[PDB]
Amino acid sequence: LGGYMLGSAMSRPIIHFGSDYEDRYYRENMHRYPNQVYYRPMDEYSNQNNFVHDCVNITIKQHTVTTTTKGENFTETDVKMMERVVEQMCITQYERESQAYYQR
Repeated sequence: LGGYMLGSAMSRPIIHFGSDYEDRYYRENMHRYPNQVYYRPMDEYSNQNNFVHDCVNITIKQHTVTTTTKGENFTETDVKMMERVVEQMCITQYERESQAYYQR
């Protein structure tokens, strides 16, 4: 990283994968899942969808480095389940920061 920050910690979402097996599969592991998303302040860039797509990729990467360095390596399906959780939180943090963009 460098230049990034970490936003407010929020509720680890129950994504519905449409199989309650998968919902609960993440849900058992959800203690280890990320609790907050890495983000950046409102410089110039903002964007909706592509900024989330970056915030996702960063937070998953920083899992896949900083947590995987700990001998805790993910698999593709676990990464995708994280991507969803991180996306869900990040949609929210963006929307929240956009309320203070209006306050400027």
